[PDB]
Amino acid sequence: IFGSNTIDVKPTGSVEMDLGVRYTKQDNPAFSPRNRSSLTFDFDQRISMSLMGKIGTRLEVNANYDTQSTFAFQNLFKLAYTPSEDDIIQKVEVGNVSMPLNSTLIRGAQSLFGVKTQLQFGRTTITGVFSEQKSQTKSVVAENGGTVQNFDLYALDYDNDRHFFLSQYFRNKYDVSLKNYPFIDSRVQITRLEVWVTNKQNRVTTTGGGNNLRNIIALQDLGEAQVSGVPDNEVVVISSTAGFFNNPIDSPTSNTN
Amino acid sequence: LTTNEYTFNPQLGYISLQQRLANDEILAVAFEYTVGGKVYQVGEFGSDGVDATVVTGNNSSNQAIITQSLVLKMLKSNLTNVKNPVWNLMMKNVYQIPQAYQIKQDDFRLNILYTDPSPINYITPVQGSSFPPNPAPDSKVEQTPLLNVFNLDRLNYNNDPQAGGDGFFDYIPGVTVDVQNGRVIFTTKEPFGELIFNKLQTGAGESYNDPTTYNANQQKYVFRNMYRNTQAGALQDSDKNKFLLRGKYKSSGSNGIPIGAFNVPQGSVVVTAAGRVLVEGIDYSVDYQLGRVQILDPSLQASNTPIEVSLENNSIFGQQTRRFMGFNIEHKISDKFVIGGTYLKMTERPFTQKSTYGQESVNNTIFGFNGNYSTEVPFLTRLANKLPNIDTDVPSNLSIRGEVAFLRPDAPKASDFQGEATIYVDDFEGSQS
Amino acid sequence: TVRFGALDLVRGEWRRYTGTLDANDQNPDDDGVEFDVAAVNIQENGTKCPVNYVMPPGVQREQLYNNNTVINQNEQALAVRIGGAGLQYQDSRAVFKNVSVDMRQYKKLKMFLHAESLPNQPTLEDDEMVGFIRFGNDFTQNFYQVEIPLKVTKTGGSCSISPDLVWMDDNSIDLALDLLTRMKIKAMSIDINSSKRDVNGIYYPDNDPDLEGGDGDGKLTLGIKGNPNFGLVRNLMVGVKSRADHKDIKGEVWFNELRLADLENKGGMAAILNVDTNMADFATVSATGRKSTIGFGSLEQGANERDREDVQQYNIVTNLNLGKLLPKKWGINLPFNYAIGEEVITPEYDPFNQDIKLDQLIRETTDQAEKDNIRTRAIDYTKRKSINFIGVRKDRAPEQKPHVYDIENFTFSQSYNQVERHDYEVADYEDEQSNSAVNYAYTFQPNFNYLPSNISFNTNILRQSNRQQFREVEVEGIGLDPLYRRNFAFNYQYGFGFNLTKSLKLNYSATSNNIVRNFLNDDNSPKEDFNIWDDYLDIGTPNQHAQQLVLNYDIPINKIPIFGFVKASYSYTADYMWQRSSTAFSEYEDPNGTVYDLGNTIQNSNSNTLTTTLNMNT
Amino acid sequence: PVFYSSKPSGISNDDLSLNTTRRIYSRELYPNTDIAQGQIQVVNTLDL
Amino acid sequence: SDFLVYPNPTKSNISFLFDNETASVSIYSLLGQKLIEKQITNQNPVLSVEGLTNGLYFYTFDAGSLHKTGKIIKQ
Amino acid sequence: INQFRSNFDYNSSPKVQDVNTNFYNEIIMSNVNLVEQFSPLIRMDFELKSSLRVLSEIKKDRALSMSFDNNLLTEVKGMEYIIGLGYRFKDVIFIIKSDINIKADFSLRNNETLVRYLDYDNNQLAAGQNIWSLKLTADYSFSKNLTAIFYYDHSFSKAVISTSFPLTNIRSGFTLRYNF
Amino acid sequence: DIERPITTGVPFLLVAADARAAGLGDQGVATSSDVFSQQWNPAKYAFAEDAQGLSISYTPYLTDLANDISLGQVTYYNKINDRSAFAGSFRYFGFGGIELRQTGDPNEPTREVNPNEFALDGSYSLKLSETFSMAVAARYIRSNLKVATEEIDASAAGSFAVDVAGFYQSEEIAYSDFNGRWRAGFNIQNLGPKISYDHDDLSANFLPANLRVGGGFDFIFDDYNKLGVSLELTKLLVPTPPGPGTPSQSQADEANYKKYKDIGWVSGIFKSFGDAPGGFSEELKEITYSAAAEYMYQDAFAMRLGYYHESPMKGAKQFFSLGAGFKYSMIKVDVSYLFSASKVKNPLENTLRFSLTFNFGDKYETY
Ligand SMILES: CCCCCCCCCCC(CCCCCCCCCC)(CO[C@H]1O[C@@H](CO)[C@H](O[C@@H]2O[C@@H](CO)[C@H](O)[C@@H](O)[C@@H]2O)[C@@H](O)[C@@H]1O)CO[C@H]1O[C@@H](CO)[C@H](O[C@@H]2O[C@@H](CO)[C@H](O)[C@@H](O)[C@@H]2O)[C@@H](O)[C@H]1O
Repeated sequence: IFGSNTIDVKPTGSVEMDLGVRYTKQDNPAFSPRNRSSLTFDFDQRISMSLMGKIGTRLEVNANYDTQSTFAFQNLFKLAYTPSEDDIIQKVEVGNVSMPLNSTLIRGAQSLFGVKTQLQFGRTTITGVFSEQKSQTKSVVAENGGTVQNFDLYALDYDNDRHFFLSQYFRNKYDVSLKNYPFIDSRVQITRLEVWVTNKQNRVTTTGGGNNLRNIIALQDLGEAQVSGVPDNEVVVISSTAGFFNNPIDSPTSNTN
Repeated sequence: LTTNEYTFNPQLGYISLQQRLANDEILAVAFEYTVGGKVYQVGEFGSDGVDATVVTGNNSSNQAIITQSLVLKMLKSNLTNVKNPVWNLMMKNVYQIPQAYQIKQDDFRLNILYTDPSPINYITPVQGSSFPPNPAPDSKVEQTPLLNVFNLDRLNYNNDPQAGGDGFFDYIPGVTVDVQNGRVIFTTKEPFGELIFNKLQTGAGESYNDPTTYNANQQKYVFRNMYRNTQAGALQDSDKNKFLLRGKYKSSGSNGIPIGAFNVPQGSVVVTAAGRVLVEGIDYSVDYQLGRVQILDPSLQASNTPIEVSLENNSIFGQQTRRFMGFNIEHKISDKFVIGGTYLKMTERPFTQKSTYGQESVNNTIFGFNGNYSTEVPFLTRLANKLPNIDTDVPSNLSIRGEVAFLRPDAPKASDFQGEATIYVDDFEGSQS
Repeated sequence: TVRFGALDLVRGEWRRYTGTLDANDQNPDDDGVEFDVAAVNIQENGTKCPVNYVMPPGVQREQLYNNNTVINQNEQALAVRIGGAGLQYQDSRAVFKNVSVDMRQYKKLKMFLHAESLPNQPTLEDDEMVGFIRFGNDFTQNFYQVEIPLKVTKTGGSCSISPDLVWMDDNSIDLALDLLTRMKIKAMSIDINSSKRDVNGIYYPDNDPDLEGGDGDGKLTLGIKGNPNFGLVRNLMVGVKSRADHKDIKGEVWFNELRLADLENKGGMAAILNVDTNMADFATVSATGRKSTIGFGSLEQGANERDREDVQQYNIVTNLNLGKLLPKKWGINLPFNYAIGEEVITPEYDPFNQDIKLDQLIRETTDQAEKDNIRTRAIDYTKRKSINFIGVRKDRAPEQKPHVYDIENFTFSQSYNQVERHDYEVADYEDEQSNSAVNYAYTFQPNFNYLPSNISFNTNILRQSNRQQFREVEVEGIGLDPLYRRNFAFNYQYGFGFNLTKSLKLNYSATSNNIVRNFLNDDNSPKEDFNIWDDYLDIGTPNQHAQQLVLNYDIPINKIPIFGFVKASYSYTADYMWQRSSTAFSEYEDPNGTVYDLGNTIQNSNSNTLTTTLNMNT
Repeated sequence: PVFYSSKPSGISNDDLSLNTTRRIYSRELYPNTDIAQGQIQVVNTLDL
Repeated sequence: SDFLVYPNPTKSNISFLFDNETASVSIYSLLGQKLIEKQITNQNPVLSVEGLTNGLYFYTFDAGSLHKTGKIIKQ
Repeated sequence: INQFRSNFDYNSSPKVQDVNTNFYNEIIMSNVNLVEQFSPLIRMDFELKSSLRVLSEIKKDRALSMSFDNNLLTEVKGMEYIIGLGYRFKDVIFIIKSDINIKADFSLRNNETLVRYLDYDNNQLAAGQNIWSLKLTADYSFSKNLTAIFYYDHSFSKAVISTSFPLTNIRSGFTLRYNF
Repeated sequence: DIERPITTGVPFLLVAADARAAGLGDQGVATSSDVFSQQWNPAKYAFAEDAQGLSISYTPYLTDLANDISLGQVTYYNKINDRSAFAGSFRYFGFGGIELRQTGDPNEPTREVNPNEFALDGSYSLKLSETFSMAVAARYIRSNLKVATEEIDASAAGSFAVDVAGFYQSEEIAYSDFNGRWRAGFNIQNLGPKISYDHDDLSANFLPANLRVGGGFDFIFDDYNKLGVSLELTKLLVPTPPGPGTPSQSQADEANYKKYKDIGWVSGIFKSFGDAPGGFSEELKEITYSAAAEYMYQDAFAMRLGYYHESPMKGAKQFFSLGAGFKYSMIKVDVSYLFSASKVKNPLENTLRFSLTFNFGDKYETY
């Protein structure tokens, strides 16, 4: 059933076995007194071995077991039984078998784990396989270099809470200033800008551009003049605008407005 | 905020934060801009504001502390109110292209469609009425592509103005596009609101802010409530969210096609140029470790033909167990004639007896008969030798490869409810978190 | 003492629809209808007072393995409670959900419904509350509506009732989607203002005297509003309507196991024929012909990933070594590639209505003009044609002295790709691209030297011409106005490297890009019949021009026998760039009418560098 | 949990059986819920 | 700053410090797979596990070729 | 200085004082940083003739940051003592003879982040850290293939501010490594 | 599907830790004498050929998702005389390590929690007759699968168990065509007090008391080819909770559950047989079985097939197993793979169990 009785399956690699105690103690008063300390047993293994060889000049064994990565395409195991060419059975493969099909319509699977057998009746080659597939098919389309990604947003799926006009002046100027783009009909050039947000992190650090923390009184009607085609109540929240504005109607936004 | 936590448009006057403020976070700004020779300021800066603290006294017993606030302008409020002008400061015309990073022109197409129920590149009037007569050349709606309707196409490839546009999205990297973040900004602040309302307006008696006066054409196309209300509050108006921004963008980065996987199996990559399968040793090369496919065919590199690359990547986590079984006959009629009878069956084992929509299991079978016939034709070699300056002795070859495949699909018997293949639109278990 | 065994804020995936569902009241934020949506599950509500929650007959708890254990997952249903003042005669209350469901591969849509009276309230009677589903693009203009009158679960005694009396079969919705298709085809002929539509605008085949047999379902009531599509259900709503004339009904209705069943498992066929021949390393002809039927696909593809369209394509690629037709003594490398191909894709479902099969719609039209319009707007045709003369050059002789004027330094590359498509969107899409490139590259081999070490110069004439006309999906008589994009461009870059001294090194380069703009009229109106080969060898007005200069110097001060230790190294990179402003700037027209030239842009750059070692030894 | 696991001084078994001080197990509040072996089996009620 | 999950026993989101290349995080969380599958980018790494349940969850962060897995704690 | 700007208020107008009655400055900044770093302050590395190698290094760091938005001095201090001992016991008998490699790594990191107010005595301790650690490991080759390592890690982290809790971690035990 | 399965604590004791048994369909009670034969049947340690042996076994969990979760085992056996042997095993199921933190600095102190579960057992096996041996094992089980937070205690729950096993191996009996060998074995496992995860008197969980009875036969060809066919039946000795009820509505359920949970383990062993409205034919469903065939060539290559089946209404864990074993000089390497056949997802699917056993000392003959 085998060519000879010699079994020279050579193993290689390393194995580690760590056994010890892990003691932890956190002084959190909110915990129960039963959680004063945690003394557990820490056991770990790092089997990092391979195993290659031939058995009876008919079995080829090739295994790689390494418990330090994703096993789906690292932990390999291959048994190949190849009888004499005179026999009907030409190859029996167990483990990481392959099913390469030279057909465009029907594609085989390259990464399988199971049994693959091959029979040869004179001129007929019957290759059977039964296995579990460890891979997934994925298709990409590339035009002129790299891949092409399609996207389908809808009208409502805009980018919210991220983009803010700096004033009602800029908001009401936007459409008219972009009437003849790429020419922007606006001489405004914003030179300086500082933005303050709610501080929930409360993390003081010299490397994050300094440590600036100020009390802030953010007003809504600050720097607000009227607008030509927009009523005042759409520009300011103040109940009465009588005696509020002290600049012409279309004045640019400024503290003095 | 640091300068790397936001960007801003110095000309159009709006900030774009790096982090979304979807909660009670308050946004306040102080900015200084120039209009020619005039300088305007709207908040108090740290440089020119009051001192943070003023202390009056000698020791801690009599010292008086006065901590003072900077006066800034509110952009986002603590409590959300949509009937306030501070709500209008948020820009609702910016659309983030999903996972786009560095969108570049000639590798970016955008289009606006009206899905009702099919993607259509224009807008038809409500039956019984018609679009406003004699519109301006920039207010055409009838028989007009939607890029022209929403003012996203008025320039040619080189950004020079054109009469009806070129039918392509106007890619201006400072007005309509944000290159470093992959965002598309519309040229109007309310494109699907006041813009299309003005396009469809038939008289001065209709006001955008009074939806009771719309003329039955604005009652269908004007999506006012996505700008006057939150997105969740705009989900109530279901019949308006019909405009679809559909497009593509090409990501290359480096030299070669990134197949989206690493350490792919040898021989698992199939590349098809224009319905024909390329040869892995001739027309392209594969770097498996880096997952790159480089097209080596000179005529195919400069061809604009969409190349489809299919690969079986084993770097998957969470996929159901797939049972692959089947056989393959390889009858050899002669020394140059092969007939194959491949039969394959792929089943999947769902994690649960219930299959939700999208996580569907397959029980497919595919069987095919193929035939290969490769011969040498010395007639072609002699004909080539009959050519003026050709006297080569390399033999000519012919090869005919036919194949027929049948796919009988099914669903696994495990995911069957009362004997029929079942997919759960909603089992009502995923609600109420 | 109050002990909270559990205290949570519970949020649901189903939002209450705050808006009218009948066109008569128009103010649903009234009527005093306390409308609640919650969930009843077997883990918590298995002891409810009116009816203990039990799984529907045949439903089982999902079992999972977390850690060597079998955990029966929760089984849950959506409860809707209508109390307070109760529903009006025709008013309805519903909860909605945004989804993306393609239910064209499945024949049946099924659901379990349960109705019960509220405790301490007047008893709800049979066939008073109607459980309805409404799915489609929206809930007001385009939807399918499936209603079913509910049989109330009898209560009063024990709270534990058998599941077949809780989840009755008379209340289970089992709707064949082909009934929906028949209703859609029937309603295609119903006017939007027809009297067959109700006040809400929904068309119920049951209430149509001219229609025989109703909607084909004796237990369900079907309705359709605005040409919806169950090939992509974007909005799904479940709710309760009322049928009691002089009554306001209060009750609790459970919905459970909303599913699609009876998959269409008809297969598909495909065929491929590749004829590949090579002729004495001179010719190579590869003809591929593929033909696939509807429903074909790969093993890994599910119901909605398989091909819903008949594909029929071919592709013939030819390679010729024309340079071998000439004697090899003066070697010419002239490859000629000619690749033609085309594909035709006939969809399974009509592109309009998106969910009616093309054959069924064609049969049920009875209008030859409209049948032709449908059959023609369905087909997706594409034809590509590519010609290539890339890498045209004269091969160097085995014993040949390199020379600056030798023609062997030049290299030529021609490309021409044409694409003609037309599908449901584009009535006729044409895209022609021509790309001609001439490259030159010479490398010299062995007061100061003035002989450049290497000279490079490559030109390019890139022309793109897209014509894109969209179709009127109504009639194939007029169509839209064609849109023309043209990218006629002439690029050319050059450069040279001097080694004036053993220390100096001067690398210069200049790249320019001009745009050909002869295809426009006096105004900015593109011409229609302007060929891409019309005026080819045309250098347009400049559009961009970049220069770069690189100087490297070692400052030979070591020759001075006082400073033999200095290792000074100077570098100077200069860059310049002129960019043409768009015509919106160069021809700006102010509102007063004056035309202003706002000019182009120029950019400059220096990169001075001075690395000195200044070794203090010696 | 120190009251039920390792009973402190001055506490009797009668102090832990009052329906206001007693321990709640998930098998009482959720008798139909299955809990994995070795995980939390008790309901940590919030007492007021 | 190699790879951090700052609040591991969290009643809130996950802050997910990592490199520039974007993320494809997912959650399965005690038994089988219950993919969350958010699309964390370089400078907006905020998750959402506040509502699901309480338990020891499995995450598989994917920075392209940087597939780093681990366990988080919903308090 | 991470970012200095020219002040638009520093002009020819007669308005020369701000709200704080200070003269306008030509150049205005928000933060300045003085970063000092002894890396290392010292590194005594010596190998004895008995193979006892010692690597004792002290590092120090200051990160003064003056902010002119609030005129506060954020001071970040860091100190780090590190000791590394290496010994090779020769021919230790368990009948089996081989060398025992002893490797000890002691460490002590102190870190502080104060915020100082100039106008009065309000030195705030914004942050801190105080972590000492000790990793002992003794390797012994029982054979040409099988080796045994005895490891012992002990770390203690004190609380500088109350938001952090003291933490003691003690890993210990054996590790058998077999090679083929 | 599954209806009212038995609720027993520390279920990880029932998971096959070694690759040989996991390749033989999770049964080793009657197989040949093995180093891993502590979890299945210690009584055959007296029949071991080699003087002493060590074994390291690894069973990964959820390999696709996480590489930390696993079940490891370290076994050591040593036979002093030809009549006795001492064995000791340590099974450790671990989640790896969760490095919990609450700040963003990459150097702040992180707290490691490793919810684990380990059984350390030691057995003495004495060979009474020349073909029969007995064994007694004492096991300590500790569970620390909880993470300490506020208002929750993560104290480890411990318990003790006593295993009584017996193994009979007949001499080489010749037949008409081959000289086979008969084996039989029984093993009662995890007889001990209830393990209390809450550390409270009222809420306690039974230990997974187990009963394995198996028999096997070896066909011997040419004295260097072996084919061993083994068949094992297994049964749980823990009373099954009642179903609908044996009397409002919740009253009966609560009463029946309380009656079931107020049963001691000593009485529970006897109460296991029955306690159901069904008859003896329905009662016999509680027994799981497993049949395996192992082919040995040159005593250094082994190919094993196994099939393990439980009842449809409880457990529902049915699968096939492949296994391969190779001996180079003194190290035997075993690899096992599992093909599931049950409607429930087995966490050992797509998982290659590994085992590595060293054998050293004098060679003892086998009768
Ligand atoms: C409770 C646990 C006990 C654990 C016992 C460990 C014993 C380690 C000794 C290494 C060892 C066993 C192989 C172990 C492999 C497991 C590795 C683990 C990896 C984990 C992932 C290698 O032995 C093999 O390896 C070869 C190395 O190439 C040896 O070659 C040579 O090997 C060396 C000449 O001996 C040369 O120095 C080396 O130069 C050569 O090359 C060969 O001798 C032999 O093939 C030899 O064992 C020997 O040590 C003694 C001790 O006194 C043991 O006595 C026992 O002690 C108590 C029990 O300890 C018991 O109470 C007691 O009754 C009993 O008398 C015996 O066993 C004995 O035979």
